[PDB]
Amino acid sequence: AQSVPYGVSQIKAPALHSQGYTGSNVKVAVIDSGIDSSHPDLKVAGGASMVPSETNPFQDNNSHGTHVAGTVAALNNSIGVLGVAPSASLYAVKVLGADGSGQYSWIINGIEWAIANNMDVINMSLGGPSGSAALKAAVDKAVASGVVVVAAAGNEGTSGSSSTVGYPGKYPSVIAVGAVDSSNQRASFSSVGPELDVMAPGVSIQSTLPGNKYGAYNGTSMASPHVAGAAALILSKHPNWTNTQVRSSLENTTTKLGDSFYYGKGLINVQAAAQHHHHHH
Amino acid sequence: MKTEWPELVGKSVEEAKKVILQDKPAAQIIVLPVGTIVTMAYRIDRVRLFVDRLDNIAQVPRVG
Ligand SMILES: [Ca+2]
Ligand code: NA
Repeated sequence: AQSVPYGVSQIKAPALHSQGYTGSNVKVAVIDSGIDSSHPDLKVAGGASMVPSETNPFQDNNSHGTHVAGTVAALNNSIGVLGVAPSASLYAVKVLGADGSGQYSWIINGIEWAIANNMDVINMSLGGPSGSAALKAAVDKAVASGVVVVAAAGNEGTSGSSSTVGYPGKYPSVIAVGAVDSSNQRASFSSVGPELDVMAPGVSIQSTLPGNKYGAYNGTSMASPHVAGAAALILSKHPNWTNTQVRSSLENTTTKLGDSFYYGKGLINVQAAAQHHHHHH
Repeated sequence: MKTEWPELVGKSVEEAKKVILQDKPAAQIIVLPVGTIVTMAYRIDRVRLFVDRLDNIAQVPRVG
């Protein structure tokens, strides 16, 4: 039997599923460490690798990309977990190697691939403390081209009054996502700052792991794909909505939590986002 | 419980590993180049050490 991880329920994805919307025909690039395409609870539609020494994007030597992918799009069937957008067209855009790291040029090459291949949504469960003009130009180009770009806010916790949101989350064109637990409390590690946009579940998140396994991971990496999956559900119900509209719909219908420095606009609610008229609950 | 080591910035990667393993003997230490992008899972058992091209610590080590 399939299990629905609590975070998928918490963002109200089942309300979209019961309306008949599961992300069909929406192309989501998981820009990460690859995705294990042999996992029976995933269907990988395509992809490419930007990692010079690991040329196969369908081999995930780290595990992280496969876990992120299962939160976006684990299949709706009688096994494992259910994904947020279980019918999405899932693309493995490998820009991180086995050790979890990649060069800025690899990430930028992956973003360019996603633009060239008409991805509707990019998820980047990744980041670093400095930007670059070229990284900023790549995300800005993706957004100008119509892509919804979602990234982890970072796991730097607090540092007084300073922002600790990392890049590319910290760029205005990117939706930076922080992590809450099942009680809607901010995770202690979740980055903070005026660039934090929305929150999603990021504590003890069950998802797919390579070699037909499952497991619970923590991080803003786990929160981000709930929002990328929610964007795919929204586009499956409203296929002509622009990225601008998808982003506003998620921002405008969060459940507000605390101060925006720590919680941004609050917890996403994809049921409310996918209505025509938006308000916070 | 110590989870950050700002006093290690500018030290060798070798001294940093020694010090962190004294405070956290079961730490899973991974050395990476400073200025790379990394995955954003939070692993309480891990300490990444970001080094400059000379193999000195270039960023405050922290658990995660
Ligand atoms: Ca399933
Ligand atoms: Na941003």
